[PDB]
Amino acid sequence: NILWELLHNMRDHYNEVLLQRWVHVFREILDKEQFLPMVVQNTEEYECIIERFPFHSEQLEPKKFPFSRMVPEVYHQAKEFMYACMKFAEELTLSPNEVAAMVRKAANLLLTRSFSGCLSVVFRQPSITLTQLIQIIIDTQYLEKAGPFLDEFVCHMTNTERAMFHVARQDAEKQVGLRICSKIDEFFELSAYDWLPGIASAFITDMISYLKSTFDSFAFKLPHIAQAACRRTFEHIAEKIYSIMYDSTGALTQINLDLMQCEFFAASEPVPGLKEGELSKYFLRNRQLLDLLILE
Repeated sequence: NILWELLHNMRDHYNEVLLQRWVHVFREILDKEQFLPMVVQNTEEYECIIERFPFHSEQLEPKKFPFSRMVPEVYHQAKEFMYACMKFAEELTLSPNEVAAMVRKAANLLLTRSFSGCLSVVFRQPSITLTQLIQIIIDTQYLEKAGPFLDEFVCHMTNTERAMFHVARQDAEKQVGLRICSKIDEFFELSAYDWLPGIASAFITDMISYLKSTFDSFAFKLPHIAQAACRRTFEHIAEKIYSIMYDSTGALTQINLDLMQCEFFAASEPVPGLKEGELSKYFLRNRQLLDLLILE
């Protein structure tokens, strides 16, 4: 059916125009504001935000709003889209409940698919630092919480009676882990075991500091994602160390001091909410092998 395939293409195109529009607001916010939380001290700005995006107030005094400019911008764009659709559906002479039904479904499918496609494309970017990614994750949570006002908008506009920006708590973890793991891989590039005190390798120690300092920055905000990235973090460290042994007494006791540092770390509660030797078991096999290596 040529007419059906034609409708299909129009939809794919519309989705594409939306997806590429979402991507454009992301590049801009990364370039102009480096994806940082919106901070302001001037009512003629605070409300300038409160009006563009429905957010439960505060009164007190960087770091102001929990979210970056992407949130109001995206919310606004979704709103303009819904408006367009109702206006258009009304021209096709549909009744108010038919416009509210149409819009609510066609719009929440297009916005949902197109924003999802955007997120997918933006996570693939190296320009996106780990801090910015966490920002994007919480940003989408605030948009998620604004979902209701959007539905009300349709109800009000049409004078009608009563998972769009969601980020898979699973793809968020993968994206977070990859960055934490690649950063981990860089520290391991500073390993010189085949070369030349009873202390740990400076790279293990700095990695641990970076890890402690990285987990603290977003664990209180994204607890479950943090707990997840942490499990993946230690798993990956466990494998980098194993890969090391897989390739001169003084060097054998350097790997030992390095694994101990990682073992202490695992046993120090880097992130609240796994608490019992969960992280530690990632190093058992390595500790067993190492010990079996030292007995030679």
